[PDB]
Amino acid sequence: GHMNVAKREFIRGMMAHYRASLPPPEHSVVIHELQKRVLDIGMLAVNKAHVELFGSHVSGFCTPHSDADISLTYRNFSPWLQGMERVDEQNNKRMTRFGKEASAMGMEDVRYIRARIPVVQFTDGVTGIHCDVSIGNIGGVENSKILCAIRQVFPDFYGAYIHLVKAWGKAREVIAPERSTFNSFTVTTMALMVLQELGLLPVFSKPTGEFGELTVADAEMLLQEFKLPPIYDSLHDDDEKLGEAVFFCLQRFAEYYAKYDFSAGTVSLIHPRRHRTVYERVVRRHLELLGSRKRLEWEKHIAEHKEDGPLDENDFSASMQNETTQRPSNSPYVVEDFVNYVNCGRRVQASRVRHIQQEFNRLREMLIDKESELKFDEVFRESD
Ligand SMILES: O=c1ccn([C@@H]2O[C@H](COP(=O)(O)OP(=O)(O)OP(=O)(O)O)[C@@H](O)[C@H]2O)c(=O)[nH]1
Repeated sequence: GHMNVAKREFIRGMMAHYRASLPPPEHSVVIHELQKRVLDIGMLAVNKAHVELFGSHVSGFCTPHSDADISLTYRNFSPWLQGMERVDEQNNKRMTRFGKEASAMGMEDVRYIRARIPVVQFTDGVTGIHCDVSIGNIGGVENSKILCAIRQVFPDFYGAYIHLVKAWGKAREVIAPERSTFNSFTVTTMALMVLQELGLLPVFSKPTGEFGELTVADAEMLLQEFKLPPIYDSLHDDDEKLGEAVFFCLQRFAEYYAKYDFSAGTVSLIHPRRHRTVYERVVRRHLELLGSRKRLEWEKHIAEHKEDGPLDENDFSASMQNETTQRPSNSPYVVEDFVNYVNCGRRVQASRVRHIQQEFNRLREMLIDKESELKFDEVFRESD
């Protein structure tokens, strides 16, 4: 009798889902030990092995089950050489030995994937966590650190919001990279852009990177100073109150992307709503800078390894083409990675747009229009 309580229960259920997903107290020790295990494998396969984690276990937007992204570097590694045939060949020799050593040390389901960009995938033989190892994923490491810094501002606020977006995204196949929809990183970035638009995160409008990209120190510096509205100071000890703030943000998120004009606009944390064509210009500038430095490093390698010379213009051209095809401004979605201007949304196929748009429609309808009918198990119902 005017006694509907759907919204209250939905907020309660969603904050409980968040709380249930959080890694236990000792999880940082678990992940640290995982890093050491992988380093042990690394030290067998390559000289001066160095292992960096990235992805959600670094950002902190994770569950204890979240997979692990790992970046392997070595003596005289250069981020600028990947693409050069001879060095790609060498990186394959490193990953081939890495895969064998990982099997020997007791990693399960080890799969070495031979390619110009080689990767080794496996299930950790201690935790069961799925691991992805690649050489010198410098962008990955850097953007994960920025995301970590963002979360640090108010971990449970940003944490719950992102968690629920992802949980929804996965259930509804909006986050399904193998089905040609979004990956988690791309939707995370999207969700954060809404927070920026709401004044709940600063805009990173001053990238100072050598190639015009946003750096970790750029981000940390802005966030150090950033203030949330004063009300947020009373939300740290009560999930009913905090859940009202996260609920409002989820509403805004759903509505934002059910309505966002992607024909004109991109998603960016550096410049929210920046036009596709301006992103194009930024990309073109970025690629000139990248190309100059790339060629310079290719020459430096050849000077030290003459039998790999002379510089192969065809291969160098192909490498630059690969940089270009990573940053298209005309794909169904353009979601900008702030550390390298890569379009991380580029793989989403035109035929998938309907499903993505429809799921955002459904989410908006449920969170806003049919608020009185809210049921957590319905909103986050697994697709099919
Ligand atoms: O398009 C991409 C995808 C991924 N990445 C880089 O790889 C990392 C992992 O990419 P994921 O999409 O797995 O991000 P995640 O760890 O936040 O997702 P969950 O596993 O929790 O579902 C990200 O943190 C980013 O550094 C990109 O740079 N671009």
